[PDB]
Amino acid sequence: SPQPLEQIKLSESQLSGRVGMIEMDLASGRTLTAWRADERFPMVSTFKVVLCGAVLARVDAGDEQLERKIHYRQQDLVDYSPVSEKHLADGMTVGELCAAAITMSDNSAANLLLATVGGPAGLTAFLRQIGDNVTRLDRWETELNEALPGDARDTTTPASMAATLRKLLTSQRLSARSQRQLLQWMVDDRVAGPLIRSVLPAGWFIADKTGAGERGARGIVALLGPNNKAERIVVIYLRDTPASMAERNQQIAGIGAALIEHWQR
Ligand SMILES: OC[C@H]1O[C@H](O[C@H]2[C@H](O)[C@@H](O)[C@H](OCCCCCCC3CCCCC3)O[C@@H]2CO)[C@H](O)[C@@H](O)[C@@H]1O
Repeated sequence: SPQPLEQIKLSESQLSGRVGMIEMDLASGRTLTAWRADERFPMVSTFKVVLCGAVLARVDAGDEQLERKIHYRQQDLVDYSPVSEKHLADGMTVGELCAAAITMSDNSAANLLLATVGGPAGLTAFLRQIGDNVTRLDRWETELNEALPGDARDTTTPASMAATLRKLLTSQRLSARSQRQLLQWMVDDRVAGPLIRSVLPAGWFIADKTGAGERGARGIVALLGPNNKAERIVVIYLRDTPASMAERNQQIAGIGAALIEHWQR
């Protein structure tokens, strides 16, 4: 594999789309690689990690409990609800809803949680409270994946998202138990985690949340490192590419391969 920046460039050439990428030390926030890091990209399903950070912040303040059972109706369900469609009779706890949203990208689970934090506006207000003045959620699932060209709704930047995930996982804004829970939800991703592990060399840690939307939109927020440690946050977004989902996956994986082959920077 070429150097990380060279591979990122090669990925834009091949996809005919924009890639945005930050690689950041988790413990310190050192930025190692930055490409289009201040440009906007649709968050797609990656927003669900920030969503559950807002939920945890409410838990820490005594305004929410992960145990609290939420009951909902079939009319509340939106497209792709693999866990939530099973619990119309018995409901789901707030914590179960976060696990379904993060580890299965259950869309109805995400909307149920979004309601509890004040909707898209509430989540954006939370972002501002933690010092992210750029990321914005405007819509609910699944309209937030529309990724129209030039539309600022439902976007982040690679630098903002990386700084925000660092803040949620490590800055002690959340309690120790809350930080540990958000991390464990990412470790438990069933959508992409096992697949990523199957192609990672032995010894590499992965935790992640991925997303996809229209017009080629794709995202991953991840923790990655050798020696089974969550050494770095890696955020990669793609937008405005006509490429197959397989090719977008292959290009993201190629960026990961360049990081692995040239880790010591
Ligand atoms: O010398 C480094 C390594 O080089 C290869 O590993 C390859 C591996 O066989 C391939 O499967 C992977 O694909 C990359 C898979 C990455 C998966 C997605 C990464 C995510 C994670 C973080 C967010 C961005 C993307 O690349 C590595 C590095 O070339 C060898 O197979 C392995 O024995 C050796 O230890």
